[PDB]
Amino acid sequence: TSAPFISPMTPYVPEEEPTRTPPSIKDTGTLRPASEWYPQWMQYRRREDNYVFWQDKFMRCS
Amino acid sequence: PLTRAVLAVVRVRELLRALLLLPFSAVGGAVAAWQGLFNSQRYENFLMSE
Repeated sequence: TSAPFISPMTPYVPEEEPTRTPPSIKDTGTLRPASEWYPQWMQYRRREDNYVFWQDKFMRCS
Repeated sequence: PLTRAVLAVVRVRELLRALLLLPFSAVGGAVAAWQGLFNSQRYENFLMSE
């Protein structure tokens, strides 16, 4: 251990700033394309819970 | 027999009259297809994603 004062049982790895924006919310992990406008899971959620669409757009764009 | 003979004549001449204008109507149908692509909701979705 290097830690003079405080050392938990798992060494601290210095995490840095992220360097790229996350995959959007609409994309899947695979190669098949997204959905032109609205995802399909949006239909199985409360109308007052689907605000994450436009919030994700705001976050990635601005 | 006679009236359907006159109809057969008008049908053959209709074949000819339809074929003589075929390039014009071909370009017309191509233009109709072209301008049909650009008023869907699909084109609106594309414009908003862009």
